[PDB]
Amino acid sequence: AGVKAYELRTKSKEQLASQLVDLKKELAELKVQKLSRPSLPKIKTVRKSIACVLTVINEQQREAVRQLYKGKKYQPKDLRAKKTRALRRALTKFEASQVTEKQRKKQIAFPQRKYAIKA
Amino acid sequence: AAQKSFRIKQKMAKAKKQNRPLPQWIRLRTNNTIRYNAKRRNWRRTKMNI
Amino acid sequence: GKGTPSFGKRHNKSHTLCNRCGRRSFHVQKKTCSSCGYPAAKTRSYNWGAKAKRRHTTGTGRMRYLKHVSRRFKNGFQTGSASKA
Amino acid sequence: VFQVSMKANKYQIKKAVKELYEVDVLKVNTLVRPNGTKKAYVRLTADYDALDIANRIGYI
Amino acid sequence: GRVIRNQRKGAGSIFTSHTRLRQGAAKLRTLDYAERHGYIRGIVKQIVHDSGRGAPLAKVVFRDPYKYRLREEIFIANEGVHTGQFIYAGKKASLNVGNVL
RNA sequence: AAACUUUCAACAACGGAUCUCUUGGUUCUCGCAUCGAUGAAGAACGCAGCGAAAUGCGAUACGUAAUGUGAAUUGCAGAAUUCCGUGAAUCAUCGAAUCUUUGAACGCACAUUGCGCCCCUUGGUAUUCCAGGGGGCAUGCCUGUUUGAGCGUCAUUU
RNA sequence: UUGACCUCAAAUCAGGUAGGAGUACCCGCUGAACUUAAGCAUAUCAAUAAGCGGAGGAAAAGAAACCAACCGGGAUUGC
RNA sequence: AUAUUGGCGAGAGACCGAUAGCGAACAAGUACAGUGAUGGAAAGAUGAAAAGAACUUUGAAAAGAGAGUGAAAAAGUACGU
RNA sequence: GUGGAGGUCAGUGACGAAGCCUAGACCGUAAGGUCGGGUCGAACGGCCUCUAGUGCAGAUCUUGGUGGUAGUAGCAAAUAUUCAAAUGAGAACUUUGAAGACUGAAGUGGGGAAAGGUUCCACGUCAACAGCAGUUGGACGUGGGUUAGUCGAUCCUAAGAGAUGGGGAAGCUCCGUUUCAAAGGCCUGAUUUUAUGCAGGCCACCAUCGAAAGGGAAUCCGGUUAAGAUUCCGGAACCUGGAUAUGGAUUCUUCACGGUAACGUAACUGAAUGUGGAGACGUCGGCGCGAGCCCUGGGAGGAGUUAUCUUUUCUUCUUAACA
RNA sequence: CUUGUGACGGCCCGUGAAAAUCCACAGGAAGGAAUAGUUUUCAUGCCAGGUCGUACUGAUAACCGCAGCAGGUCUCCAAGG
Ligand SMILES: [Mg+2]
Ligand SMILES: [Mg+2]
Ligand SMILES: [Mg+2]
Ligand SMILES: [Mg+2]
Ligand SMILES: [Mg+2]
Ligand SMILES: [Mg+2]
Ligand SMILES: [Mg+2]
Ligand SMILES: [Mg+2]
Ligand SMILES: [Mg+2]
Ligand SMILES: [Mg+2]
Ligand SMILES: [Mg+2]
Ligand SMILES: [Mg+2]
Ligand SMILES: [Mg+2]
Ligand SMILES: [Mg+2]
Ligand SMILES: [Mg+2]
Ligand SMILES: [Mg+2]
Ligand SMILES: [Mg+2]
Ligand SMILES: [Mg+2]
Ligand SMILES: [Mg+2]
Ligand SMILES: [Mg+2]
Ligand SMILES: [Mg+2]
Ligand SMILES: [Mg+2]
Ligand SMILES: [Mg+2]
Ligand SMILES: [Mg+2]
Ligand SMILES: [Mg+2]
Ligand SMILES: [Mg+2]
Ligand SMILES: [Mg+2]
Ligand SMILES: [Mg+2]
Ligand SMILES: [Mg+2]
Ligand SMILES: [Mg+2]
Ligand SMILES: [Mg+2]
Ligand SMILES: [Mg+2]
Ligand SMILES: [Mg+2]
Ligand SMILES: [Mg+2]
Ligand SMILES: [Mg+2]
Ligand SMILES: [Mg+2]
Ligand SMILES: [Mg+2]
Ligand SMILES: [Mg+2]
Ligand SMILES: [Mg+2]
Ligand SMILES: [Mg+2]
Ligand SMILES: [Mg+2]
Ligand SMILES: [Mg+2]
Ligand SMILES: [Mg+2]
Ligand SMILES: [Zn+2]
Repeated sequence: AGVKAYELRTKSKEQLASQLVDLKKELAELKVQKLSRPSLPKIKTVRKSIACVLTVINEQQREAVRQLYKGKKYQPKDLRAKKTRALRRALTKFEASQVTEKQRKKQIAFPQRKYAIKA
Repeated sequence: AAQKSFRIKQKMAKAKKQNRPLPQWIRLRTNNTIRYNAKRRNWRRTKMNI
Repeated sequence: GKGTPSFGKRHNKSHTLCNRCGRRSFHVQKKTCSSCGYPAAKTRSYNWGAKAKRRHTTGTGRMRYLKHVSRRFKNGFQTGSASKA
Repeated sequence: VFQVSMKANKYQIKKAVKELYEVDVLKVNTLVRPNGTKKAYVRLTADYDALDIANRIGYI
Repeated sequence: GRVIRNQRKGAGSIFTSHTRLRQGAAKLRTLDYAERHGYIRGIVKQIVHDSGRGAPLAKVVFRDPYKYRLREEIFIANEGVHTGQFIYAGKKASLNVGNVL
């Protein structure tokens, strides 16, 4: 059982918030009934449903922030790339490709020609 | 030490939970090689040294 | 009576738990751990202690974050998500 | 009597009980059980009955 | 051979002086404008025994000429100085017992 | 003559040798370059219906989201619509997240679950007191902004 | 009086950046002794072990203030 | 072009075969000792499948004697030989 | 003769390979080889060559296991146990009753600090431990239990430790704790576009850590649990911090009066700054005073002895913090 | 008898901690009344007081002496003859 992720994504934040506070309610009363019956595996689906809603709530919030910071430098660090420490510090392909005027003229004038040795 | 720090009392709780025999349903799983709780401790023979 | 009678007077922990390694080797008076070198920034380690390095080297723990870096590298550190092929 | 998260203090416990159960709290006593959990002793005002609240929660 | 005793004192592990009960460093009043141009007056308040010192201390109270405070000095008591005695320190002080000419 | 000792054989003991297996190790060869202040390695404590350990994970806690596969898991119970399907699985993959207290560890400390300060907000008849929620306050150094200090020093005055 | 310059500070000032781990290989510093010499001090073990600082998938070196003495060769690296 | 007892991914051996081979084929850097730096094990094999002995009887009970499963209880969780 | 490798005997083998036992047999001088018989259940051999971690009685050899000694040495300090009943299959050791004893208040009592860590208490339970025993347990299995504005920590500083500014050291790090520092907040008022910069003024230690016996704000009594209490319940208090309203006080001589005086009261403005006090203190001897305990009279209740005597012997009659 | 306390006396070439914290005084900046003020060291009146330890032994058995070892381990209360 439990709530599925895809149909939650069609909701809004207030509906999700109402869903969450409702979800936390039964987990309370399932927990008090857990000590009554010898076993109750139904609580597992309840807790997972809370996680699914919480992920959905977070997912919507970040995307709206991403749209807010779209198209301008200095985005929040957690929304940046998490490749490595080294790669983030590495030279970008633009700056690595930069070359002085003296060398650019030599490359354009004298590139490595394609030659064949048969005759 | 009746008057003890919370850190020591936190190590207290885990030791209480550790000291418990093997659950019986562990015996019945397929390819079960565990015979008993080998890491059992008792206050008379082994001290925690914490 | 340096033997049994003297052994009875041992009730003062010279060391306690280390905040960094949790070994019960933190010297209370010296305020320095004798195992991991806390509070010094560098972790205590010696090349003559070949066994000692092996006990606390990387791999003996969880690699809470470094487990997946090889998996991430194999995919070339892709970004985004799948597309329901 | 309630089991409470070890990060909660008496202010939060008093705040929460009157929230979920809409019942005023006289005083709160807390202790750490030997198993590592926190146990809260919440005393309700004489205007309210603990037994009536207890089975309303679902245990008695 | 083993390090002999007189060497071992220099490290100052247990050979430092026991200074718990001393009332303070017995120094004269600092040399300022008043003393090198005139004289200043003081009052002997306490004649205290100093721990580890045979001579007694004289505890003289002075007035700060620049701020309204009551700078208190610790002298080494000379034979014949009594409590409540006025003490004169400075270049123009009269030659009397306890003065700091 | 019996008992007893000793020798031998059968059976039975003690003990675990030999024989036969081997998800292990060792050695050699080939390919790749990927840790961390966007918080590493390591530590502590916790999380399952029934778990002590190993493994997994972090109050979203043997896990959530996404994709692929296509009907399970299993010791028991339970759950079934999940079965011609946006769909079982302790499945595989893995790009989105969560990630307790720590730790280079960064408000100050730490043998304490100690003590602070700033902003927004809520309640307590409150800018000052108290409490709750959220976000912050390390060191060195670089570039740039702002405010400055120095008869170090110029010009400009009256 | 006003405005510059130079030097030096302060900002929870706008951006960054360094610290730790691993260390088989790599770049340096520091640095022994056992042992051999049928003893032993120079020597040898050894410009090694331990210790300390610093990177990458390689590092380092690298295009002669070179080798040569020949009819001269021609960065570095390795067999 | 060179190095690499580390890390990741692979292929092999006139290598070793549970007192061997890594200390560790197993909940091994674990249990355990030391105040501490550190030191540091032992421990693999029922059976094809638990089919792990229903039931009767003696005993307070553990168990024994029967009965039974099994190709084999001269395989009975102290289990290959 | 052994482990492994190349080649061959289209070698042996679940109709039983290897291994193990066999005063059963055969061959070789021997190292050894072959067969029969019992157990056994999955691989192994003959020959030509190759290769080695290849042959054990010793090494006070290593690891593991087992003997004689041997049912032996022995289980003898701490004065001491006995009868009956109950549970129980089983009682010298368990429970209860009775009896005899001991510790004898610098205890075998009642609590604590360091340490231990659930040993505390309950239920069931005796396979191993309690060097006999065991129905018992500090054992085994399953659970319960630790409540604080006033008790401690947290706060302060002591001997001491230890950053920063600095200066050494190749470096890990060392020295130093106010030192060759541009080392900050304190309060009042203005502004009510408005939040707080300008108005001012003020001050000079200049991190931090360091005591569960040093210093320190404030709680007592009664009752309750299987196990908690100065923490829980009832009652009665106190301290700190903060918002305040009333009453009281004082004022037209604006910030009170009285007493000669020591001084008294219900209050009875007071910033910067300075001074003082408390915190804050050795040891011994005797003396005075207080509290508790001990002794004892009268009386008010209860119990014991009573062949005889004993207005007798023992016991209850208590009053916290705070005002 | 134990203990607290007061006033004393003896002893020293020994004269027998510091800090946090609280109060008072000196001071007179400032603010203050009459148709109304001033006053929160007087009384009453309201609210809050977080966090962590709290069980038990403390020893011829709960600590260290490999152990249920005649050993060692700081302290409080102490009836009658
Ligand atoms: Mg001692
Ligand atoms: Mg010490
Ligand atoms: Mg508490
Ligand atoms: Mg020699
Ligand atoms: Mg020689
Ligand atoms: Mg020699
Ligand atoms: Mg080295
Ligand atoms: Mg290079
Ligand atoms: Mg170069
Ligand atoms: Mg020991
Ligand atoms: Mg057989
Ligand atoms: Mg068999
Ligand atoms: Mg024989
Ligand atoms: Mg056979
Ligand atoms: Mg088989
Ligand atoms: Mg050999
Ligand atoms: Mg032999
Ligand atoms: Mg021999
Ligand atoms: Mg031998
Ligand atoms: Mg005998
Ligand atoms: Mg004897
Ligand atoms: Mg006494
Ligand atoms: Mg008990
Ligand atoms: Mg026995
Ligand atoms: Mg027995
Ligand atoms: Mg230092
Ligand atoms: Mg402190
Ligand atoms: Mg204290
Ligand atoms: Mg004192
Ligand atoms: Mg009191
Ligand atoms: Mg008690
Ligand atoms: Mg009460
Ligand atoms: Mg009056
Ligand atoms: Mg004083
Ligand atoms: Mg009274
Ligand atoms: Mg006394
Ligand atoms: Mg005296
Ligand atoms: Mg208690
Ligand atoms: Mg208690
Ligand atoms: Mg007790
Ligand atoms: Mg005691
Ligand atoms: Mg005692
Ligand atoms: Mg012990
Ligand atoms: Zn450590």
